[PDB]
Amino acid sequence: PPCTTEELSPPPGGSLVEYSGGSLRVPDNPVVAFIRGDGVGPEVVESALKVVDAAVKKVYGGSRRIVWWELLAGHLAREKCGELLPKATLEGIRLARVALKGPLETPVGTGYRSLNVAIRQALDLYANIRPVRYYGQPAPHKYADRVDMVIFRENTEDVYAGIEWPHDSPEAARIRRFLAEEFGISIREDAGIGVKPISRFATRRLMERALEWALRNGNTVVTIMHKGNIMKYTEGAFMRWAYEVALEKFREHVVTEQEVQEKYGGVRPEGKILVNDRIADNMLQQIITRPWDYQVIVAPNLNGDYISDAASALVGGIGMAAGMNMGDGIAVAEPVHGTAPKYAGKDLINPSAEILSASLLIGEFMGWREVKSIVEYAIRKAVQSKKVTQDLARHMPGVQPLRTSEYTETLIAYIDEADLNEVLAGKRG
Amino acid sequence: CTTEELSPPPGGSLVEYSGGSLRVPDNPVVAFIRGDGVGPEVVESALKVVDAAVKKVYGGSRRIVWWELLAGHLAREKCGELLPKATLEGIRLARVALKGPLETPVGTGYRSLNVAIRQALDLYANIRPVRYYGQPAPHKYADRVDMVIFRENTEDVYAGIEWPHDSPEAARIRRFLAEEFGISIREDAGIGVKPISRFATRRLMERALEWALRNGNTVVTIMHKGNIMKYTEGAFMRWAYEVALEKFREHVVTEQEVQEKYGGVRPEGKILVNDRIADNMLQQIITRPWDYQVIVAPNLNGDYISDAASALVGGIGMAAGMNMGDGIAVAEPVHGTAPKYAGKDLINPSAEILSASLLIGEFMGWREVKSIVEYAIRKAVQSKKVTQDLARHMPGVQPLRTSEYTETLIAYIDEADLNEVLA
Repeated sequence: PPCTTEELSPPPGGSLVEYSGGSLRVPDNPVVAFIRGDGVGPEVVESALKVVDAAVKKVYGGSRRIVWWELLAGHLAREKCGELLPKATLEGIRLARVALKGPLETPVGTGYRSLNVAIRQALDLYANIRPVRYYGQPAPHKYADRVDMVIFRENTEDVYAGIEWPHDSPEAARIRRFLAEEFGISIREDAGIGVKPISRFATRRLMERALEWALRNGNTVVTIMHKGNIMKYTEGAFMRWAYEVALEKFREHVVTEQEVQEKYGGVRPEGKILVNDRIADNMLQQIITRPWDYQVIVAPNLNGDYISDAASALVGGIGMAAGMNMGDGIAVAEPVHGTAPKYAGKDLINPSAEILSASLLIGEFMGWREVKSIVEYAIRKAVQSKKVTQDLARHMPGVQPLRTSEYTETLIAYIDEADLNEVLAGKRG
Repeated sequence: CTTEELSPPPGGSLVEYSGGSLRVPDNPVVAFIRGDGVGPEVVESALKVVDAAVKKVYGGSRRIVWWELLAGHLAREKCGELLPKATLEGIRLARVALKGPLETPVGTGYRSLNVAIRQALDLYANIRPVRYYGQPAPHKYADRVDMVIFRENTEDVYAGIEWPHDSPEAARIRRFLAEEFGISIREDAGIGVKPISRFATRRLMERALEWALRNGNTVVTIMHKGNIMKYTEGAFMRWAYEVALEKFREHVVTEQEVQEKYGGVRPEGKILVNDRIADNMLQQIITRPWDYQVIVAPNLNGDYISDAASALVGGIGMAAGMNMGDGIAVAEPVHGTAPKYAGKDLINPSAEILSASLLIGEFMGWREVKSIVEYAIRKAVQSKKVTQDLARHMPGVQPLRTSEYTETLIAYIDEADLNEVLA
């Protein structure tokens, strides 16, 4: 693994994924960067590589294969390179355009998971994508099986921009003074102050990727989650700008709820994606009450975070939550969960989240749809056969849980002995 | 319709708040508003169900003097103005009131009339209890959802401080931030301001703690997103803990103290005060409902967590709540006017009823009333005797029009083994 730029060298037998025009060009022997990360990262990452390779080999008869290229970040970069996040790692991802990473440990004294943030910002990975699916595991939601969503979250603005000042700082006092004198606005002297920005530019690019995802996956509904009745010029504007870019650039593929009832017989015109919106609080209540009415959810930073987390709790998949941050022609997949130190190196951790992150990177972003299908099948199969790691064996009395390595081997056996005839029913290209 | 045109009805001995405690007679005056939309109906049902319950649990040594007030459409037709100055001070005097959902005043300067009301009386605490009444729910653990959300309802994102992206005001603050604070905001971005004060946080937390002590709650959880908004949500959390240890030391313990000074188990005689990142909190009421009771949060988070919990127990339509200030409180349902059901004798009145119960049984100390009100509602559910809103989820069950359902609850209240309903 590389510590410097000159050391950057994609492994033998692979070709770089390319981004020309507005499309990703994926060779059959694509170089894909991977970062082991910290805590359970190495374990779950190595599990993901094995499961995906078996998946790739199985569905494409060996004509395709990933050439994994290791890059370093976290404890392994500190140990080998003397630093947590070498420039060479960021340059490497930008070169490969696609990478799988394990969770990273947050440097003491820095802003939350700052390393993930530094990576996302350096590569302009503005879209956070969190799919939430049910794999048959025990869940607290009676309608867990009816939860099949994907959250497209704007990941650069909102209160996450970090614009805020302590209540007793001179800056805050200055801002309070400016607000009263210039706008006659009164804010208590003992109030902390935060600023919430939402832009047309960030909203449009996010909505566009979401609409493209919908077309790619054949989704029939895209929902804008916002609290526009309270925050009119931030969240309301977000909703407004998202609707606009939809009609402006996807006019022939979309229809709003208004147009559905108005211009049509209140019925769905086939081939058209319904683009609607829901006030955030109502949205939370509806995924709980009628999850089947929702598929793709578009939201600004904070609402996106809350809605995807709640959804994962409903399907019993908090620990299996997969994710990916995408920019233009570039993406980095990673599980939602952290480094889980209490399980690090014990061969006990559930690798599903990291595996599904890989599946998300290769099956969706890279287009190898069949890979995703065979992977989700193997997982759903393992859960049904109760061949799972201890976290899932919680609601399975009598079940002898599997170690990480054994769960990996179990998924690979389901992949190899799988009947593609039906497993790949209506998905190909 | 005016300040002088209204006066306390005969027999009512106005509820009075003095010193550090409320004081209510046995014939108190409790203001009330029919509101509008399905309001009139629901408020009606609430009135009778309450009295019935009141006469049953107290034999007859107690009664409420319902003093009517106007707001909404039934004030626009008699007073000319939606919210008459009387209806407000008529509440400030009564100290306690019940109301239906008012209509959104199109063309005015307010989001809703409830805002003007709460702002006028300084009802800074939005209290939403969430309980399961046996109805069909999406949550496998609906029955384990028994919480009350104390939501700061005057600050945060709800203060309405924001500016359109293309407004000259936006441009001024944008240039002000970049120049004096090196902060650059995109020219095409709307800008909102989020304020969280020590003052507002403290009084909300104190009200929550007193509520816990008064009602025997053993857990008070602070919901915040302090890892992202350190100076607003994070400060909110720090200030909540701060006033807890400062004015309720003897009655509370932190999770850290539980671990270091106890075998990792909460001392039974003390209230556990802990905190949960907003995301974790949303997940936890879904995964471990039974580990939470009283939830304290800023305006937005409080709105979200209470709304989610209500959906879990299948009680979206019957979510009750009240706004409380210093010695004064106005209770009402969360749901709106729902015009599509106005005057059609169909809307579920449980929310309005549960609001009165929250007002009389909780705020006014008449606990017995709450006990029997909930007993009846749960009895109705465990008998398929409910309005259409819930019937649609019960195979074969016939929708008992609002009126029918109202009588059923009262019928259950009259005939009841009070000696066992209470324990």
